Amino acid sequence: PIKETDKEVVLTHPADETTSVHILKYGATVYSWKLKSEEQLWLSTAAKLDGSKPVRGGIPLVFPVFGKNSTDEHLSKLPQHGLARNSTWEFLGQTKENPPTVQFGLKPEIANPELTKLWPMDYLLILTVELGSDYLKTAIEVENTSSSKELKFNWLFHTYFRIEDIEGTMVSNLAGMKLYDQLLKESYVDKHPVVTFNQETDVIYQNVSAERAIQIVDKGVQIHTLKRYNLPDTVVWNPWIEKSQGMADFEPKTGYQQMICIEPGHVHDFISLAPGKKWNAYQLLCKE
Ligand SMILES: O=P(O)(O)OC[C@H]1O[C@@H](O)[C@H](O)[C@@H](O)[C@@H]1O
Repeated sequence: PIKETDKEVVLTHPADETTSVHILKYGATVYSWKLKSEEQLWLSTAAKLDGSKPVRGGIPLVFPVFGKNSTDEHLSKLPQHGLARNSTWEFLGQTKENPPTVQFGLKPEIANPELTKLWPMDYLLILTVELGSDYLKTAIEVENTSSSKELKFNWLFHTYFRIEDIEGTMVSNLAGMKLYDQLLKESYVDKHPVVTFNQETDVIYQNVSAERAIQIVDKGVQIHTLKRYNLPDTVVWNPWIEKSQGMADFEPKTGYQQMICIEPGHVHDFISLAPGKKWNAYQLLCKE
């Protein structure tokens, strides 16, 4: 079933109503995904769900710029990670009962007014969210609705996976890939056979295809699998102690121990869309 309220849309799977996903209209932000009652995503207990600022947790949507830009006249005006996660999207309706599937839309006319004035480019976004019995698929389509101007953008899903304990966690299938380390400010190949975590981590992997599933492992158990289409980059991030402490909307302060962000995106360069052209991609979360 699919239920709409003033602030959100909630999907429950017909075969098992304890499998569910909650999507805030603000940012079209998935903030909970339960699989047979078990929460899959990390959400700060102090996250704002009231539209006052981006949600600290779940799956914030990053568009049209990942990070902070300092090279483009207009993109450099936007705050870190763009304006999609700061704007209230329109609920376009349900498209299927089983698996429950819904769509959300964004265009400048309904987006964050302040930020739209800073980056007055035309676009149409449609997010499709499909709740399977054992997966969550979040798909995006971007259309350049301008008749004359090229549309230049990044897209990323800022996925906060819930885990039991970060220091026991490893991430597989990234061995041998090139990354840019945003902390050390250098690029290098990951020569570790798995990724482990004992400090702040903020890295951007390049060249991951639809064929490479990334797995999150704890106690020899594969607790999450991330698949994607058309998102060649993967950001891996954990704020660790100090940064967690400095984020007012991040609670509990030990909460970095129960999350890892593994964020599929197109962020290494900008996508350029000619007038009337479209681009699409998705992230697919599951368990193998
Ligand atoms: O705090 P935000 O804007 O949600 O971004 C989360 C993190 O995003 C990363 O891309 C940045 O490198 C970090 O510095 C930042 O803390």
